[PDB]
Amino acid sequence: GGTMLKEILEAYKEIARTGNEREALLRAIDIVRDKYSEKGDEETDTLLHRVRLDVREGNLEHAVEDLKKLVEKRPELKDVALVLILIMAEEVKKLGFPEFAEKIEELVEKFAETGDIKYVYAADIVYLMALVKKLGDEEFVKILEKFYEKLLETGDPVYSLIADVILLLAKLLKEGEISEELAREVAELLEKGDLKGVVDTVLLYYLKGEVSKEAAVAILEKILKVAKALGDEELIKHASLAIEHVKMD
Ligand SMILES: [Zn+2]
Ligand SMILES: [Zn+2]
Repeated sequence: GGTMLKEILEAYKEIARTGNEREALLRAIDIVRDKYSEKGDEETDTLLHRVRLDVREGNLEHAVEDLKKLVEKRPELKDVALVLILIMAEEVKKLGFPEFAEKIEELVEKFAETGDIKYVYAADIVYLMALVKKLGDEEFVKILEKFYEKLLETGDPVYSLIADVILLLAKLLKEGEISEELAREVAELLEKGDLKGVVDTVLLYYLKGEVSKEAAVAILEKILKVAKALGDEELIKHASLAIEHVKMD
């Protein structure tokens, strides 16, 4: 929390002064992995092995994915989160977006001289913007920006989950799954305040015969994940009933 985290960023900056932009990441991953190999944690050392291999090969997206999983299961880890944000910032610059890279860099700077996890989550949303900005959508970036602004003034770890749902909608809107109208309706429902009208809209579109049994369950499980970290038991039951109806019946 402000210590043992600023040294990692300082070393990253020294090894990035050259301009390699890839050996600094590997050195930071090494620094993190040494602190967790000296312990008796064999679940994190192997994960950092895989992450370093992915970064060295060039497949940083898999690294950000599995580091995201790690930081979600265990948010106590703060150097792992710092290296995750560094890899996110490095990957964003490869996608072709220089202003999102600047936003993530300032997020790293504010995370180093603090220790609050509320910035890490914010970085995720910025990262997601890049992804959403690459799939083609432009009207989905604004909702993500609104969530990003609302995270930096509330610090709720439940606003990145809605961004994950929006990313899922953007992904399905491209491949050939659920069409534009449902995407816009669900985005509008997730935007304002509704996580219960989303369930009803998905069910209504499923019964009317406009959504497959796989995309509907994907959206419903994402909504259940959002509703399991909000302290709601009148929406966990609703999501469970909807998943039961769509899945089997
Ligand atoms: Zn993996
Ligand atoms: Zn039925």
